[PDB]
Amino acid sequence: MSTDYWLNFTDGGGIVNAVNGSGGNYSVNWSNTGSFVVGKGWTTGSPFRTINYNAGVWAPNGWGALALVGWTRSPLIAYYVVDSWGTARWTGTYKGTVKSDGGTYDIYTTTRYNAPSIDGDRTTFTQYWSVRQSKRPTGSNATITFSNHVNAWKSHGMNLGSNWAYQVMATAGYQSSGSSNVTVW
Ligand SMILES: [K+]
Repeated sequence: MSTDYWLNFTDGGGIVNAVNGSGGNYSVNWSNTGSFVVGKGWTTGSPFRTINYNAGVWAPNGWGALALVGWTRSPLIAYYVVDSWGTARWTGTYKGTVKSDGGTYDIYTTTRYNAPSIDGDRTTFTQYWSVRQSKRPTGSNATITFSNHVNAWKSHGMNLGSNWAYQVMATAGYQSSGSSNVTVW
């Protein structure tokens, strides 16, 4: 279905001027921030959804990421499919690769401790990552066939929970500046 969810989260640092645009469109102007995640998407994620997006502007300056971001409960797990970024070194436990939507992604797993989640301000949870091996071109219609990622993660025993929460094509960052404009459908 078309989008029905607006995510606008910041830890409070600097400027995160997030604009809830028409329909699935949004934009973000950010500068000297802390952590933040912003985007349009769906209230209930699905492992079978094909996410469409067009990033008309993608201009991160620092640690910023253009990524599908979502959650399950039962158990509580955060997941990320990163298509582009500014300056970022991907590091940590490495599980393999998945090919999807004309690209190849590296699979990582991490843990966050005493951090914000959909369940509270100080929670501990596993994170599943797909990170594109090269930055995806932007400005044209793009697809994330999320089922390919779910299935690849499953093949490494990285199972998602049964109670699906939000699923957003996000702009996220950490102590950085930039601008983005993304339409999601
Ligand atoms: K709006």
